[PDB]
Amino acid sequence: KEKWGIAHIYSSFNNTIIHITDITGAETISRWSGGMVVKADRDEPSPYAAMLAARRAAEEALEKGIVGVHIRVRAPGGSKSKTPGPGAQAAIRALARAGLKIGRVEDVTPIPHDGTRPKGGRRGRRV
Amino acid sequence: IQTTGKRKTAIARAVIREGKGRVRINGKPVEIIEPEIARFTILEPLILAGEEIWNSVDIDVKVEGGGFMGQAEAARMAIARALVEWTGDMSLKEKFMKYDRTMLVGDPRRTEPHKPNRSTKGPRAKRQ
Amino acid sequence: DEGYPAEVIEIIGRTGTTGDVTQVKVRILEGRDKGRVIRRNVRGPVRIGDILILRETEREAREIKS
Amino acid sequence: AKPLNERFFIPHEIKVMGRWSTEDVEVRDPSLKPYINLEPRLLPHTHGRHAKKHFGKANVHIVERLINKIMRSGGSHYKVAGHFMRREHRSLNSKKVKAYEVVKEAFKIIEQRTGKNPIQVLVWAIENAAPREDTTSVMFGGIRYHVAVDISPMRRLDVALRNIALGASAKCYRNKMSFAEALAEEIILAANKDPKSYAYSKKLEIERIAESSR
Repeated sequence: KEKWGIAHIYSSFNNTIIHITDITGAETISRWSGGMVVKADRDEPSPYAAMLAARRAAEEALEKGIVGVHIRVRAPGGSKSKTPGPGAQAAIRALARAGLKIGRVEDVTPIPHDGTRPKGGRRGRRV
Repeated sequence: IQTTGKRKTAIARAVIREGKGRVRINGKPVEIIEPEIARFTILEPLILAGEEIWNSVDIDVKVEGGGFMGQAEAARMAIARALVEWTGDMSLKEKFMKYDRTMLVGDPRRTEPHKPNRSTKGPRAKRQ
Repeated sequence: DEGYPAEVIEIIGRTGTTGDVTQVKVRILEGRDKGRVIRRNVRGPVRIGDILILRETEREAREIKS
Repeated sequence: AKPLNERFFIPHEIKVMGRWSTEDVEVRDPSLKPYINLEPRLLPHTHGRHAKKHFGKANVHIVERLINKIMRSGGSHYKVAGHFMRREHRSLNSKKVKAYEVVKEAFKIIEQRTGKNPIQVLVWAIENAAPREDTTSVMFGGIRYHVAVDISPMRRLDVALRNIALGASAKCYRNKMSFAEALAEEIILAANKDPKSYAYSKKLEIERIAESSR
């Protein structure tokens, strides 16, 4: 029976994390951050770190009897940003290109109805 | 038959008549020209033309002005027009223009005048 | 050399910062995506129907925003 | 003058340079077929108006282009590994007869040492030394990023051929070993995808970096 897992692709503007879990999401299979594949902290969110780490986790999953994957895209959510980082698309393309049969590719950013006051103060992050 | 040829500053006057096949630049055999590149340039028109044209006509061309390469190209234009007028068949004209254009159109390009602000090094040259 | 040639069809427009990169549409002539049309960039002069060699078919350029 | 006259007469049956009629040559890469000019012509020089033509470069014979980018090979902003590669002793620029002679000699060297068509060896080297990806810094809102970009067949031809020329110059410059020997050695290395050549090495370098700019 064709084996389908869950690929949580978290993407902020500082890092991207690809975590592969069973169909219940209760058991870990492959979990590779941007930090695994680069040596400058600034480089963690770049799409190349993303696709390299994603392919690594993908081959690791394939080695462990995984064939199909449902993608779960995630922005930081909450009071933090909502647009996924630039590397999420690159990592999704990489997971496709690593020989994984892609199913549902949805967003799971937890959107609040009425959340806490965000950070940064009243006059904003005065860059 | 009379023909002329213009190229850069080397101008060629050519006369083609019936003969064994001897072809002469300034009354000198075409095979003993010291630069070889000029030899091929002068030779281009009669290779593709054929051997019967080569050995059916005597051609005398005199070229004055310019450089030796320019002299070769002017002789090329002159001999090309010479075979053109002597044979007067369309097919040779067609293959002449197919191999290249110059021998039926010439090269009307010249050297543009030099302009001040370091004219010596060229027209479009200037200082630092 | 795992490359994939593809045939240009249509030129989207000069792209990149300096316009020296040209955006075109290319049809993959061989590979896992045979016949697929992709927007791809070209450095150096290009025309319709040029055979351009790809290292990766998956990469794509964003639509030119005017 | 006997070799000179015999080489004058041998290409009487329409041969590029003196020998190596071009029918036997085969282009393996599909990209450069409609651009590499294989018309049989005795002398590789037309003095043509190709610069003023946007696409007139495809008409120029690959050997004429070879002599062309040979004559220009001297002096540059390219302080590659800190060297100024200038021709101070009778530079190649504008002396296309000397360059013509040097390509003739290197072609003879290729013929002898490889025992096959030197034009076909050059064809293989051109195929083997053309990169397939470059890098461009594209920005949105002043945030530049290096993006891999596909190279046109003609730009690939240009950059690869310039690279082999610069490899030949790097080899001969400031050495006893002549220019013809340098060019023959470089072209044979590039023919067999030898990394020792500048041409294939810098093809690899151009492929890389753009490799990481994805």
